This record gives sequence, C-alpha cells and structure tokens, in this order.
Amino acid sequence: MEYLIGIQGPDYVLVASDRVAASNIVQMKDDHDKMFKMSEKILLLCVGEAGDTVQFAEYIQKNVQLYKMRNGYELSPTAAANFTRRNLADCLRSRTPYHVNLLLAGYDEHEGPALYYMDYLAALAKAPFAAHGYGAFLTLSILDRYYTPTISRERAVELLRKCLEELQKRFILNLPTFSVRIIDKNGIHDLDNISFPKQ
Amino acid sequence: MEYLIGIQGPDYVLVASDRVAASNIVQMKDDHDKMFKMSEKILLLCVGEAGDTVQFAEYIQKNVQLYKMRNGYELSPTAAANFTRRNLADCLRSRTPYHVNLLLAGYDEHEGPALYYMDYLAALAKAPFAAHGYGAFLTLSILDRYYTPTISRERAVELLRKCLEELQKRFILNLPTFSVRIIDKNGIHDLDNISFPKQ
Amino acid sequence: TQNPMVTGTSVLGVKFEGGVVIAADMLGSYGSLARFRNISRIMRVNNSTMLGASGDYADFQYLKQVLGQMVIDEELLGDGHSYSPRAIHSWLTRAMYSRRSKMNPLWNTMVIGGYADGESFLGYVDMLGVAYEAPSLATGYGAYLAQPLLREVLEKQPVLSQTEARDLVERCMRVLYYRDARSYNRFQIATVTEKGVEIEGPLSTETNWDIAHMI
Amino acid sequence: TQNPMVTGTSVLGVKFEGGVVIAADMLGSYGSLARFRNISRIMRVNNSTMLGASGDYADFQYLKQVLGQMVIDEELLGDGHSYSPRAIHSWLTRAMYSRRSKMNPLWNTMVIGGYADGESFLGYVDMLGVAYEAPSLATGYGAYLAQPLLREVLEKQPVLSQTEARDLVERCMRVLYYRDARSYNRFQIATVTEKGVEIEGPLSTETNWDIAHMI
Amino acid sequence: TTTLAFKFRHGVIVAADSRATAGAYIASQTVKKVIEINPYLLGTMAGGAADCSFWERLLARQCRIYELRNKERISVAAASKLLANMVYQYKGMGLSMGTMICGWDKRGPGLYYVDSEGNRISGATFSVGSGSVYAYGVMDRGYSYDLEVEQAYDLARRAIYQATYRDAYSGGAVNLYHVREDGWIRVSSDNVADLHEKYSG
Amino acid sequence: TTIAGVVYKDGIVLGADTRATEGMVVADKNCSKIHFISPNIYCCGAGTAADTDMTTQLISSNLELHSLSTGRLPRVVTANRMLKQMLFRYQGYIGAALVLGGVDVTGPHLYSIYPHGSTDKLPYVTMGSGSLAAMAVFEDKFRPDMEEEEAKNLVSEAIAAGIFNDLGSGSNIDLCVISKNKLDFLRPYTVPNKKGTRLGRYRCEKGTTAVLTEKITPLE
Amino acid sequence: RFSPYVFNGGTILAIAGEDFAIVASDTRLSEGFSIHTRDSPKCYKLTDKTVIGCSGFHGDCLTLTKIIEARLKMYKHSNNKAMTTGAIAAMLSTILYSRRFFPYYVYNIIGGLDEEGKGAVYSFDPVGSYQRDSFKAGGSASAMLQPLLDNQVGFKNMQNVEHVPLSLDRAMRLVKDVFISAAERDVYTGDALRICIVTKEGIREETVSLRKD
Amino acid sequence: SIMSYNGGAVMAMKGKNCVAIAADRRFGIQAQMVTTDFQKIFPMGDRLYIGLAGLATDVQTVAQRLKFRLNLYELKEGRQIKPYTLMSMVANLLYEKRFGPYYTEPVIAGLDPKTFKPFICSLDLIGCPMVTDDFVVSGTCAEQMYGMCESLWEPNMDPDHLFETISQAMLNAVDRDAVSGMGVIVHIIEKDKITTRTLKARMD
Amino acid sequence: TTIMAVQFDGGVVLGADSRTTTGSYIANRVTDKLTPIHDRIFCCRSGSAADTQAVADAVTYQLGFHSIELNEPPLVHTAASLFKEMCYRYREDLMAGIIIAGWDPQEGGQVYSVPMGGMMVRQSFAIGGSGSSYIYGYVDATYREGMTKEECLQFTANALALAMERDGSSGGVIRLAAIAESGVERQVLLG
Amino acid sequence: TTIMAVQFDGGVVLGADSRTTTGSYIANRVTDKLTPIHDRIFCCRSGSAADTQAVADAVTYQLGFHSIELNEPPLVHTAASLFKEMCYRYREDLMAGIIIAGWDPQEGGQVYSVPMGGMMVRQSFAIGGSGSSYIYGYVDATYREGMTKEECLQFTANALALAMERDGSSGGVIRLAAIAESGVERQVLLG
Repeated sequence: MEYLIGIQGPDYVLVASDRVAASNIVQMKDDHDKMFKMSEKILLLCVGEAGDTVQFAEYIQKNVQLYKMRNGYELSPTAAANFTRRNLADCLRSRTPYHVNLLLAGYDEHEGPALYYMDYLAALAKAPFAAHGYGAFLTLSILDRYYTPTISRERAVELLRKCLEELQKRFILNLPTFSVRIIDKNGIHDLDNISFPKQ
Repeated sequence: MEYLIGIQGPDYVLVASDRVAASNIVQMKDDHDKMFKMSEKILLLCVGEAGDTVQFAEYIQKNVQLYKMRNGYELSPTAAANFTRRNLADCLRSRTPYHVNLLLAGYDEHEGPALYYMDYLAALAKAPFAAHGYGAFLTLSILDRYYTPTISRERAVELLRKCLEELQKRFILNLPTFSVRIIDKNGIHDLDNISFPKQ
Repeated sequence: TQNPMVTGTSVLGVKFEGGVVIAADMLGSYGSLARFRNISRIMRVNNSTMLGASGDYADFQYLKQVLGQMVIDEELLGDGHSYSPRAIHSWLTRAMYSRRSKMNPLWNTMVIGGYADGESFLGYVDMLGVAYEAPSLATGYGAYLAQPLLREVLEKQPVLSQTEARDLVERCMRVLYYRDARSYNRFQIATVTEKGVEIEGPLSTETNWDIAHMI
Repeated sequence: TQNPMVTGTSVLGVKFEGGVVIAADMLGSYGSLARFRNISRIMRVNNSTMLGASGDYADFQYLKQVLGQMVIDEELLGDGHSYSPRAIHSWLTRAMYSRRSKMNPLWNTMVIGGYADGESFLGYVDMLGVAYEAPSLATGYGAYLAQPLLREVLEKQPVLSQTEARDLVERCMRVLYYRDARSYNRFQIATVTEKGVEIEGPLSTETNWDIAHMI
Repeated sequence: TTTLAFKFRHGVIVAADSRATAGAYIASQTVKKVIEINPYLLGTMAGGAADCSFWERLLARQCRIYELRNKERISVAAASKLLANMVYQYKGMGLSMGTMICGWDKRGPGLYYVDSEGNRISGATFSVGSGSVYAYGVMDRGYSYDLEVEQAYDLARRAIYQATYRDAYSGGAVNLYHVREDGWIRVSSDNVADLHEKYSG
Repeated sequence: TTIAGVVYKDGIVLGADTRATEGMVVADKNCSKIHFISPNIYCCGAGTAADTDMTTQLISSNLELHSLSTGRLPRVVTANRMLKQMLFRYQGYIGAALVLGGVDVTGPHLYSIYPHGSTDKLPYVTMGSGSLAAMAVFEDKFRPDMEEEEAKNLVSEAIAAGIFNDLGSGSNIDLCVISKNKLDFLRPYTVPNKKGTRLGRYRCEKGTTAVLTEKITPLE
Repeated sequence: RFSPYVFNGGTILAIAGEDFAIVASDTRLSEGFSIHTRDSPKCYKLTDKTVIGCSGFHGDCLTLTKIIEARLKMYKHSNNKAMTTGAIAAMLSTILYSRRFFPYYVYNIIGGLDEEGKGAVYSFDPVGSYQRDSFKAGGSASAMLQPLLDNQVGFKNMQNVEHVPLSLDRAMRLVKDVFISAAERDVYTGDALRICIVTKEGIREETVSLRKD
Repeated sequence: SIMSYNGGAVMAMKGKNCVAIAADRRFGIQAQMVTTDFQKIFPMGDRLYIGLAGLATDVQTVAQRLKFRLNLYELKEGRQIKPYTLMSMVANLLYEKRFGPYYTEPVIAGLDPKTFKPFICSLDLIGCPMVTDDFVVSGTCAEQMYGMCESLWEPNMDPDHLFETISQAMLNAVDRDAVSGMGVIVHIIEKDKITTRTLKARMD
Repeated sequence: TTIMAVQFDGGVVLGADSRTTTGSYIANRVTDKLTPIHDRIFCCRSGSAADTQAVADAVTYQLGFHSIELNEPPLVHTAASLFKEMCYRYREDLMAGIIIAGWDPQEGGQVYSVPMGGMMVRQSFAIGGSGSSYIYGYVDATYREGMTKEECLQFTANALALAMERDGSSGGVIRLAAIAESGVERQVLLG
Repeated sequence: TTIMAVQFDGGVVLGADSRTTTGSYIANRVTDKLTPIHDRIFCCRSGSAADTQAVADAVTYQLGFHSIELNEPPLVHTAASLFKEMCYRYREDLMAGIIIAGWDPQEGGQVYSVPMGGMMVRQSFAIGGSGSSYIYGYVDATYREGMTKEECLQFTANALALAMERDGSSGGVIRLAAIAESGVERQVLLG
C-alpha cells in the first residue's frame, strides 16, 4: 500500500520509507518508523499486514543479533537476505502465513553495497532500484529514465526530490513526510526528514 | 470519497467544493469544477458516480432554465429542492437508478438563505450544514463545535480555513485545492481559490 | 449422525396412579417407503425404568446396547442398589449433550418412563440435550397432534386410572393413524407398575371412514 | 426444455448402395425406470426422407406434428414438387437454431435419412444446431460404442449392400444391448430405397453369456 | 462507543463514554469501560466487552507476576508488547479488541495502542470507537502540548460531549481519568444532559 | 391463527381466534378474521393478513355485482371458482389460506383453499398455524349430522384447544352460524382469560415532564 | 443440516434492593410454535445468599448450572468457606470465556448478597463480560421490561420526583405488575412465576400464577 | 434492517375524548445523524393527523401522494374526510405496490368529523388495517413502547394525564432506543383546540 | 397419489387412493382424484393439485364447447390431445400426472397416459403417482390379456391395496370407476 | 444391484443380478455380487462396490479368526453384529446394502438386513439395491409362509426376472445360492 523506494548507487544504498500509520480512514500516526537496524551495515524495510510486520521484524532483528553474538562477527547482506527468504518460504505453507513485502539494504566489505527485494510469495531479487505499494506504479518510471549506475549521492537525493514531487502531484494518498537513510563504508547515516508543503 | 461542504448564515450560504477528478489511483484532473449555477441565486453541488453527475447537471440545469424562460420569474429554492427530490425518487425504482449525493444552496428574496441536503435515497432535509463522504466526519466535528447562527461571513471564511487545516492533517486522501462560493442579496460571488501548502 | 436414514415416529407417554404407560408403533419407514414394518421401538429396562425413542433406529440400537451393558454392570455389583429412572435420565442427557457438543448429534428423541419408590417418572430427552419432566409427553408430530388431548384431560382431571390412560392412548394412536404420513396400524403398549415391566403385543386400531360417502 | 423428462437413446443410421437404413429401439425410460417399453421412435416421412430422434420424446412428437403438417401442405399444392431430404435437414437445423437462440432449447438429437434421385442422404441435427452429412451416423452413446464399427467397415469397404448394412446394424444394436444401461431388447429397423419407405417390425437380438461361467 | 487518550506535559488524560448497546438495542448506559489494570496502569474497552475485559485482566495478572519477580514496576511498552503477543496468537479467529494502554514509565509519559489486528504503536493522541473520528476533529482542534490541567479536562470533556452528540452508538456518563507521575486519579463522571445544559449556552 | 369449519345437520359453524402477531410480539388482541362475502356466504382468512383482506373484498365485490345482475341468491361454487382461478393466476405468490362456507339452495357447502389454488370440499376443515389442535379435537369427536348446540360446543372446544396450544389468542373466540334462514355473527363469545387487576397506580403527575415549546391553535 | 442452537426464550428479572435481592422467573419452556411444559423454573438457589437464573438455550443452562454447582463444592472442599457473590460472578465470567470459540447461547443473572449484606445484581452476556447493576431483565422480554424499570427503579426522565429507597413489598408488587404487563404482549412468557427472595435469614420462594394462554 | 436505515418511532394513544400522537425528531443515516427537525407528523385536514415511520424517502413520498388524493377527494366532495375513509385510502395506496413495496408504517390518529369520537389505527407495509382502542406504535423500536403503554394506559383519561403518560412512555422508550432519539414532538388534539409541545429529551 | 387405469373388452376401469398430503401432514383424508369431463370420459390426476385442477377445468371447457359444436359425442383421443397441448405448452411450470380413459362409441374403451413431460401414448394399462412403482413392479406379473369386468375390478383392487399398504403417501380409501357402453359405475371400497 | 434373500424351513435361498454400472455405462457385465465369508454364511452387497468389498474382507478376517479361536462353527447373528459395528462406527463415508444370510447348526437358516444406515434386523425375506423397490412391491403379495426350496427358487427367479426387466440399472444374469445343512449349491440362470 503505502510507499518505500530502494535506489542503489556505486558505493551507497539510498532507502526511504514513509511515516504513515493510517487505519482505513484516518491517519493515526504521522511520524511512524518502519526501519529496523539489523547490523552496522544491514537495514530492513517492511510493508504489509501490520500485525505481521512487527512480528517478522521481531523474528529477524532478534535472530541476526544472536548470530552476531555467537560467531563474533557480522553476516553478509546476501546470507541475511536469503535467511529472510527461507523463513518466509517456510512460513508460507502453513496454517499461519505472513503477508509482508520486504526489501533489504546491506553493505559488504567485499561485495560493497547490496539491495534485495522481497515479495509476499518469498522471491529473491538483486535489483538496482525497487519499490513497493501503489507509488511503485509511478515512481519506477519516474526514475528509470534518469538512472545512471555511476551516480553520485547528491544527484540521488535530487532524484528523490524530483520523484516525490511527481508522487504528490497525481496520487490519491496523502504521504506528507518521508524519512531517508543512507549506507556507506562507515555505516547507517540518517539524512534529514523529507516532507513537502504542497501548494 | 471527496466532499463539497456548505454552511448557512444569517444572509449567506458558504459552500465549498474540491477540484479533484481522480480515478482509483491517480488524480487525472486537478482543477475540476463541481458547481452548477442553476439560476441567479441557486447553486447546486453533486457527488457520486461520475457518469450520473453530468446528466443531473443536464437534466436539472436545463429544466430549471426551461422553467425560467417559460414563466418569467426565477424559482424559489424550496421548489427546486423538491423538484430534484421528486426526480430522484422517481428515477430510483427503475432499471436505471441514479446514485448521487446532492445538496442545494439557494436564496430567496422573501425566505432569505436556504440550504438543503439530499442523499442517494432522495431524502429532503433543511439543515444548517451538511456532510457526505468522510470529509463528512472530519468536518462535522469541528463545524458543530464552532457554530453561531448570527455569524458574520469573514468569521465563516476563517472557520472554513481552520476546518480545512484540520482536514489536511488526518485524511488518507490528497485534496489540494478547494473552490468556494458565496450567495448574497446580489448573487453568486466567487471567492478566492483556497489551497494549502501542507508542511 | 448428520442425515437420519431410517426414522421411527412419534411416541406417547403419560403418567397415572402408580404407573406410566408408553406406546409407540412398529414402523421403520425410509424416506416414505415403509421398508421395515416389524421392529420394536421400546426397550424394557431392568425392573423399573423403560425406554422409548424416535429418529434414527441405529442410534436407538446403540443406546440400547450401552444402557443394557451399564444396567448389567450395576446388577453385577451385587450390592442391592440400582439406577433410579431419573438417574438414567441424567446420564442420557449428559450423553446427548456430549454428542452434540462435538458436532456429532445422535438423531433421536427419547422418552424415559419409570416407576420407583412410590413415585412415578416420565422423562424427556431431546437430541439437543433439552430435557425435562412432564405429566404427559409427546414426540415428533405428537407434540402437535396428541398433546392437546393429553393436556385437555389432564387439565380437566389431574390424576387418572390405568384404564382411562390406556384407552386415551388408544384414541391418540388412532388419531395419529388418521393424519400422519409416516404412521402404521400396528403398535405396542408398554406399561410399568410396581409389579414390574410389561410389553403388550402388536395391537391395532378401529378406524372410521364414514366421511368418505360425502362428496 | 431445461430438464429432459423422457429420454430415448442411441439411433443408428448408415447409407448403402442406393439406400439408407436406420434402426432405433423402442424404449421410453424416465430416470432409470423403463416406463414406456413400447413406443415408436422413427417417423416415416412421405416417400423419400425419414426421421429418427433421441432425447425428449415429447419434443419429437411436436416435430412430428409440424413436419407432417408441412409435408401435407406441399402435397396439397399439387405441383409435383416435394421436399428434398436436404431441404428437410436445412429446415430442421434452422428451427433448432432459432429455438436455442431464444434460450429455450429443444432437447433432441435427430437423424434425417433420405434417398432422392439416385443419391442417398444421411443427415444429423444436434440440439445446438450442429449439423453435417456423414456416411454413417451414431447418436448418444452409440457415437462412443458402435461408431468405431461403422468407421472400421467403411474404412475397410466404402460401399455396402443392403444385406451387409442390415447385418452390421444388427451387430451394433446387439453391442448396444450389451453395454448400454438405457437399452432394451426390442428395436425396429427402417429402410428407404427407391421402392419407397419400409419400417420393419420389433425385432430382437441374440445374446451370449458364456463368460458368466468363468469366475 | 467512543474513547480517547492523549498525553501532555502534566501526564495523561483518559476519558470514555459508558454506552454499550447490542445491535440496535441499548443494553446499559453505565458500562464502565476504562478498565483499571493497576495502581499505575489504565486500560480501555474498545470493541467487544468480553475480549477487552478478559485480556486486560490477564495482562494485569501477568504484570503483577513480573513485579513480584523483579521487585520493580513494569514499563508501559512492556505491557503493550505482552498484550500484543498474547492477542496475536488468535489472529483471524474473530477477536475484536482495539484497546489503549496508558501509564507512567521510567521514561515518563507513555501512550500505546494495541489492536486485535496487532497495530502496536506509540503516539501522542488516539481515539478509538465508532464516533472516534469526531473526537479526532475536535481534539486536534484543541490539542497542544503546553495545555493546563483544567484546560485539558475541558478539552477531553467537550470532545466526548460532541462525540456522543453526533454519533448514535455513544452516550451515558462521561468518565474522566488522569494519570499523574505517581498514580492515576479519577477526575469526575459527568452525564451528557448536564454537559448539554452547561455548554449549549 | 386457528380457523375451523364444520357442517352440522343444517348449516355451517365457523370459528376463529384473533391474535394477529407481527413476528414475535402480540400486535393485536382483536382482529376480525371472519369476513363478509355475501348474505349467505362468509369466509375466514389465515397467513398474510392484508392479502386475504384485499382478495376477499375483491371477490365479495364481484359476487355482489353478479348477484345483483342475476337477481337471486348466490352460489358457493361460483365463489370457489373465482377464488381458485384468481389464486392460480397469481402463481402462488399471494399467500391466502382460505376457508369458504355458505348455504345455497343445495344446502351447506364448505371449501378449504390452499393459496396455490388447490380446493377441497370437506365436512370439517382447520386452517392456520395452530390448526392441528383443532384438527385433533375434530378427529376425536366428529360425527355426521350434529345438532346446533353440539356443533357450537365442538367448534368452541377445538379453538380453545388451539389457544391452549401455541399462537392462539387472548381473544375469546369469534363464532358464526349460517343456516338456511338465520344468519348470526357473535364477536365476544366466551372469555377464559381475565386480565389481572393493577397492583399499583403508576400515575404520571401533572407536571413531571419538562416542556420546551408550547403552541395553541383554536378551531371551530 | 444440524443447527447446534435453538431459541427457547424466557424471562428473568432482578432487582438489587438495600438488603434484598429479588429474582423472579416464569416457568414456560417452549420451542418455536409449541409448548414443552408449564413448569421449568429458571432460578436456582446455590448458597444461602446466592440465586442464579439462566435463560436461552436450555441444555446449556442445565450444563452450566451443574458446572457451577461442582465448582462451588470444589471451592468449599478446598477452602473451608463459601464463596462471595462477586467471586461466583468472576468464576462464571472465566467459564464463559473458557468456551469462547463455541459459545454458550445463555443469558445469565446472578443476584445475591455481598459481604456487607446488601443487594448485588451481576449481569452477564453470552461471551462472558459482567458488571454490577441495580436491575436487569433477561431473555425474550428485555425490551418490554427495561424502560418500565428505568421509570420506576431509576426514577429517570421524571421531574421533581424525589428518591425513596425501594422497599420490599413495593418491589414485590412491581414484579407482579411487570410480569402481568409483559405476559400480555410477549409470546415466550406465562403460566407461572417463581419469585425468589434473598434475605439475611435465608431464601424464600413464592409461586403466583398467570394467564394460561 | 431496511426499516432501521433511518430509524423512526411513532406513538399514538387514544384518550377519553381526545387523541395524542407523538414522534421522534432524529433524522440521519445508519449511525451518523444529520438533523433534529425532520417532520414525521402531517396535518391531513383538521383534527386528524397522520404519522409515518421507516424509510424517510417513502415517508415523504407517501405523504405527498396521500395529500394529492386527499385534495382531489375533498374537492370532488365538499365535506372533509372521515377516518375510515382515509384508512381505506392509505391501504389502497400501499396495496397498489404489493410487490414493489414502500417501506413505511403509517399511523392515523384523528377525531370524528361529526361527533368527538376518537380514533386510532395502524397499517402494515402492504396495507393491513388494524383498529384498537388503547394505543398503536410503529417504527424500529416496538417492544419498548408496547411494554410502557401496557404498563401505564388507563381507559378514561383527561388530556393532561394523557399528555403526561404518552410523554413518559416516549421518553423512556426512546432513551432505551439507540438509533432513534434526539427529541420528542407531541401533538395533543381535541374537539376544541390543537396543542403541540416539545419535550426536554436527552440529546444523547 | 397412486392412480390406475385398465381397459377390458367392453370398457375401461379406473381407480385411485385419496390421501392428498402436504409434506408429512395429510391435509385431505378423502379426495376425488378422478374427474368427470364429459359424461363418458374421466381423468385421474397426480403430481401437484392446483395445476391439475385448473388444467381439468380448462380441458372441460374446451372439450364441452367442441363437442357441442360437433353435435356428436367426443372422442377420447381428442381429450388426450387437449391435455397434451396444454401440458406441453406450460411444461416449465406444471406437474401433470394425467391419465385419461373413457369408453367411446367408435373405439370402445381406451386409455391414454400423460406423464410430467407432455408426451402422449396409448397403453393397455397404466400406473401413475409416486407410490406407483410397486404395483408397477407386478402389473406386468399379474395382468392377463382379455379380462372381464370383475377380473379388472379385483385386479385394480389388489393393485391399489398393496400400493396403499406399502407406500406412506398413499392410503386412505379406494375409489373405483366402471366405464362402459352402458353407464358410469363408481364405488368406494376398503379391503 | 438388485439383491434378495429368502429363507425356507431347511435353509435359505439368496440371489442377485450381475450388472455393475457407472453412470449410464456398464463397466462389468457379470459380477459375483454375493460373497462367501464363511463356508455356511454368505452376504450379498450393493451400493458402492469398493466400500462393500473392503468391509466384506475385514469381516472375513475377524470372523475367520474368531471362528478358529472358538474351534466351533460360527453363528449368523455374530456376523450380523460385525457388519453392524463396522457400518455404524465408520459410517458417513459408506454405502452399504449388506444382507447377511446363512444356515446355522444351532438356528437353521436366518436372514439379516443392514441398510445404508447401520441398523440390524432379522427378516424372513429381504430386498436390496436401487431396483429392488418393484419386486418389493409384490414380494409381500406372492410370498407364502412355509415354502419349499424349489418354490423359493422359482420365487426368486420371477422376482429377479422382473427386477432385471423393468429397472435399467439391473440386468445381466441371475445368480442363485442355496444354503442349508447339507451344502452350498450355486447356479446361474441365463437367458
């Protein structure tokens, strides 16, 4: 439903969800956070049934830290992505399935940055730029004409601006405020909250 | 979905529509007009299935113009309200029912200002201020909080701006620009178009 | 049982002075075909109580089996204590409720008649566990049809004799033979006293058809 | 007709050298009960063509009525012109198609056999208006059962004699008596040549049951 | 059914109606909805009586066990997490429960919102029930953080009055609870008719 | 609803119970279920109340027209034919359970009509929801060619059994006797159920209710 | 097919007095358009200071009554003292939620004395919530009886009508009036009335007839 | 139900020489109210009113069609209308829509045009008349008003006790009612005059 | 329910039970299930009741009018044709169990059957009704070609006796109809 | 399909048709519908084929085991009880038309019936199968108490003959069984 974008760079991953926690008519919470800092270079975003989102984040966020304590080091983004896919694919054929839509943002020392893309039927994907929800019908074509693999981060933030400006022009939902993270050789750095005065 | 609000005063009726013509994902037209000037002192608003709204405009607009050209004198608002209610109540039980939501704004030389309220089941109502959709709820609360029958028109414009500022904070819709009219002893005077930059 | 295959029909019981008379017919109709026109729908339990049932006949056979086992077991206790009729009523009620709670209803409508220790007894057990005592019971269509005869005479006279009761049961069964499509002109009367339990033979009715010579 | 009440069963028809033989049986089954075990299911139209049907027997009576009317009309013109069998086939197809197009279908499966002016004719009409010509037609389950026999011998020999065709019809009807539940051991043969139209009597079959002595 | 809760500088305000109908038929006008979990917690009854009642009683039992094991009062977020985990195990089986978890924390003011759908979220203002949107309207008119005590009382009371005036499924007495730093206190319980006479002019 | 019919040695005795409930609540305590058709023919209704009313008034209109056009006393069989033809024309949509009785020159004639259009001549009929109790009492104690008081007692007894069974009426019984000469029609026949007296004057005092806006309009 | 419930109807009344709990109930057990009996008292006398009434589906009423009696004996044989009223209420609430996903179709009213010696009526619902009210009318005749008690017990919608505490005998004639007035218009009510009075000295019962239709 | 889409509650009660009809004031969609001034009691001539409950569309439509036929009748014949005549007229108008039914439950309350005889009756949604002597009710809530009127009604009532009795009945039964409330209008008429009062009902 | 028609040399013999039922409750213990149309032609009906009553009235109308316009006694096959037309015309809505028989001066005794469909056939004997399958079990066992009147009476007596005894919908009492060149002889029996 | 058991004084006589049908097609033209369980006890089955085959095999298992452990010839009522339990317990999935018959040393010939429900009754004669209703129409007319063996054979011959002739599902061939004190005599009437 709501929105979250997934742009990859050469050496950074620029993810940005929204802050909306509405219930079918009214916007109950307009500063909500959907971000779960797994490791020092691995982020995770979630979209779907809001009873399943918190539960599956509670599973992964409290299992990867267990791996961290046991082995004395940190997962690859690849193995973490596959581990999440494995848990979805095992949880799907049960009496209690999960209906979530993830995308994972990681950073290796060796592979560098990495982006994965989940789905409610547990499919892996190694995408250059992924999205979710209804926004994802527009905001990928708003992007696929101005994407360059060797793009700098200020161009990327500008392209976020250019894309949100076209989001809030022809879209029935409200979506006033977007939070923005970035990953680098250091770790998770939070950029400023991107909101808009419309008119 | 959307909503067009109308307030009653001592000698004025403050109606306020939107300018949104969206279809199920996207806002196709951002400057739509839902205001049907029937005669020199009678407005009409319409909300519902958009194949029907244009044909109500056709039917009622052109038929009241027929009345005016035939006899020599403009209708009362009350007779216009009943004529619309009768036409809906007749077209209801057929193979082709019409599913719209009207509310009528008029002003007589003798009755003064009047505000009516339809339904998709064709009920007359003589109300001080109206409601449809979900803008219904989140306007009626504050609007019934602040009402005085002896309220001046600039107070009403201030109240309406305040109500819209409360609207643009807890919806899930977009609603950027609202067109506003007023009715006086003279006629239909268009006010300025009321949009809001959100953040 | 979701679908009752072979149904009985209505059972009639009524108290009197120191005894309870129960009488049902001997019909095993399936659908509308009277496929089994000689069956017994009344169990004579040990010395005091006595059972009569409706609905699916197989479930009646099953409960007949289980009750016979339990009564034999208490008789093999050799202590001198038996089941009161109301105890059987309680056990049967709990049994039916336990069946319907697990979505396995035993399609029946059962009547328990017993006489013990000066006091008569006439109990009712539904499929749904609805169970009560009554001076006159009528199952099936009998609760529509022969119940007003019972409630007329019992209101006009609270106590009865054995002969009055037996004759009244005969009249009610004649009427049920008149206007019930799942009826049959062969029934047995079963009567308990303090002198024991006795099942009479396959009796029949005397009909009248003098209305048919009118147009 | 939404629900066919009284169905017939399979109708067999095949051309030969200068003639067409048709034979269908005489059974009027309802449900599974063979309620009408003596009826006629072949109308002898005027002198050349000839009709045989399956499905709802009442609809076949209706079409019998209408076609008899039409044929009597053209004969009473006195102009010396009759209907070709192919014209009959065309009219029947148009009638069935217009009847189903109003969503009130005639539940039938019809065979028109005719011999006119040297050329044999053997036509088929379905309920949906599906219609064609064939050297051999088999309706109902006969299209599953006896149709391979026809298409075996006609592939083995493209022309036939009257004797060979009649024998083959007999064998196919025997086979249908073996493994069709809606079959009956009494059928009638109809034959058209240039000598006119001739309907044979209610012939029977000869069966074998020697496999039953095996276990 | 209309409940609301909002925290501010001087703690938490919780008010609710007391009308709990049955279909089109009102059962009672005096159904006490704000379930008093602890001497430091307050829970609500938002959608369904028995579910809210039962699970909040079980949560109270759980929290008392926790405090007796740790010699220490539980946090607010902890109770919200426990309630969400207990409710989540019956997903889809037909539990309606939209309650609110209020109380004072080691961090201070705490306001969480737990659904039978499991939408466990913090926040600053909330309103649950059928006429909840009316409370949203008039409250987000009158809301600030820097409000006073009597101001907040009037805001909540006016809100519930408007909600019971417009929507039909709400009415009865208007309770009023106030969470301080140390303990909660009932402010008052006012009838609709008194407020109507008082606030209509 | 329990209407009954019988034929004694001269004519017809019709009875009824007059509790017309709407769903689960006793809506009425006195409902005239015995309707007029003609000076010789009556009718009772069951099931849908207004359908029976409108149909029986339409048939009574048509028979009054036909009788006044003819100029002699009407026939029961013509009423029967009209009713069955109309109700068969409505394809059984209109639910009207009818009992038709009247005395012609041929004598007493009773017909029961089922709302699809199936009709029967019988010496005794019972219709309605509680019809089975009255059918029980009839099949118990009917004999042909009963007397006047005998039949009246019988019909009263049958409908009383229907009232002691479910969905009878607090209304005490309506009866009607049609003969060759004497037409009678008796509304308050015999009251078994006296309502108990009040145990407390729960009187509303003059001024216990707050008034907001008074208004007086004189008349002539 | 098999439907597991059937509606038997019934009417249970309760009035919380100053030092008395009056629970009364008719004894008609019916089903659809028939009459099964004219003697089935809905009330049950548990302790010397507790009376429970149960309406709705009758088999569940019987089963629930027996389970409550069993747990009463368990509490007594474990803890050497009788239960209170509210403890019984809480236990019943636990039971009714303990069969949540296959519910009892039973309305319940527990009256009785508290530990202070005052009247206390605890209403219920099928799903298992409860509250301490001053009066409830349960079963089929709820809407026919609640507004009259609102007028008479609550003194509501009245003007300049002062509050007298409800005496015993005035409540008695109130119960007799409301049962006659409710038996006039309702179909699931009549043929007897079993009136239970809880005092500080025991349980009194009283049977007053009604109209027999 | 469809009868509970907009609510509605009409009570009419026969007094000694006078008759009192009262209704609720609320109008709104299923739970969201709109206004408090919706008229459900109409003047059909003098000393004779009709009340309507149910779907408001059918309420206004039936009221206007009845006004149409009523004016035509009173202009063909110079006298005014008797209550039985109006009852048969309403029954005929409803039964014309036997299969496309209007969703309403009319209540006629009026006096005799020649004498001072009171009159009450109600009709079903297909045109079933029902005359009584004590009271008739309609609308969504029924059993509440049945209980109250069977509790409080006495046969011979001066207009003040009549007014107070219908007042208490309407107030209590509407306060127990959910979807219909928000005020009471009371018409108490008699041979001499027509009185119209509104009560201080609970606005909850 | 169960209706039975046998022809013999001189004429035909009809016969039925009565017991019109609605569900499991008998509404009518005794019922004229056979209907006079002309003075020599009967029809006995089954299926639903109202359908067959209205159809019998309409057939009576058209047939009597036609026979008066001929000024000649009608054929039985004429009435069979009328039932065929008016049952096939509304076959979507009726449940016709019509069996027509009757003596004719030109053709002797004849029996036609009309089942629920609308087909018309001539038979030498006929069953009909829901409780007819059993006596249909042995009507091809006991029948002998060329009976007398009394043999047909005894035959159908045993037929309807066993049908009433076995099936639950049938029962009540037996009505017989003797149609010949001489007259119409009806009687009521039990045994 | 149509199965039938008749006892006489010395022993019993059984009988069935052959044709196993599926839809309107016959899969099997000739079928042992009656099955030996013990050497003196048969059963003939109907309804579903697979269900009754499985039940008969399980009864064969338990009954043979029990009879060997007794070291005595088994009773007929015992096998009746076994089919009763197997049917009634795990019903709601089966279509049992089971008829138990057989000679017994203690009791002579007996015939037990188990319909689709699961009730158990002792009868003197019995029907079973879809096309059993018609000969059930006249098996209560032709039967006389106290027949001989040849009378029972001719009886079942006529019965199954008309059952095969009239019903569409029946047909095929007649198989008969004669069980007595002496031996078991099976024969096949064909054509």
